[PDB]
Amino acid sequence: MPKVKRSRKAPPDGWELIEPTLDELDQKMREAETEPHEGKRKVESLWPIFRIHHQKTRYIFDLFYKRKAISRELYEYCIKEGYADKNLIAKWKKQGYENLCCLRCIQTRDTNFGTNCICRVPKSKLEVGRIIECTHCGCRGCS
RNA sequence: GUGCUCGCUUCGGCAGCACAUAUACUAAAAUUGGAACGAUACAGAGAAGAUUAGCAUGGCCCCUGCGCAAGGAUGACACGCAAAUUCGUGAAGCGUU
Ligand SMILES: [Mg+2]
Ligand SMILES: [Mg+2]
Ligand SMILES: [Zn+2]
Ligand SMILES: [Zn+2]
Ligand SMILES: [Zn+2]
Repeated sequence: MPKVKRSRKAPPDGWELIEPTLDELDQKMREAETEPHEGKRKVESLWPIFRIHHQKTRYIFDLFYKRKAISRELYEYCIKEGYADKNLIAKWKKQGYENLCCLRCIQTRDTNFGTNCICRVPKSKLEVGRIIECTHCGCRGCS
């Protein structure tokens, strides 16, 4: 039933209170995963996945660093069991990147010129506010 | 948006400085047009008397095949062929009478 777990050992003792939100988010990700490809779009059908991923990982980032309500061993375990995302967290550590939409939208190779996608640009630089949903994430102005 | 100014300065905002910087055939679309070796239906097989094995040449003809192999009715099509030429036409120049 759960994210059937490879480590075979006991999850530490702070795991049962992060359990319910984690699971419900997981069943949620399964529903957003199954939501089937109607006249929806093709480029826009992966956006919910990056929502829920960012959400999972922002949750565990709260329950470690912002509240200090989890042991670091349980933390690395929740990294290893796919509930968290190592590289999202590792960027979120940086200065300008608090609200990173996903890890790709800063991958410069995915664009022709080797620059980040406009998702990264602050809203002040535009000053015109034409609504932009970044192709990769679907995000609207992460930072 | 995060943070720091022994910032105005309370815990509000505002300020300032630091960091963070530019995706995209933008379309779920909308047109636009050839073909399917499918019926149909016609049509209907090289060489000399007859029945027939092929291997080629040629070129805006292709198909199956990894193929520089092999096959496809000898894969098909090649089917007027022109031409100079035996003697004259005339035309125009250069010299002779
Ligand atoms: Mg042959
Ligand atoms: Mg032939
Ligand atoms: Zn963004
Ligand atoms: Zn983006
Ligand atoms: Zn994004």
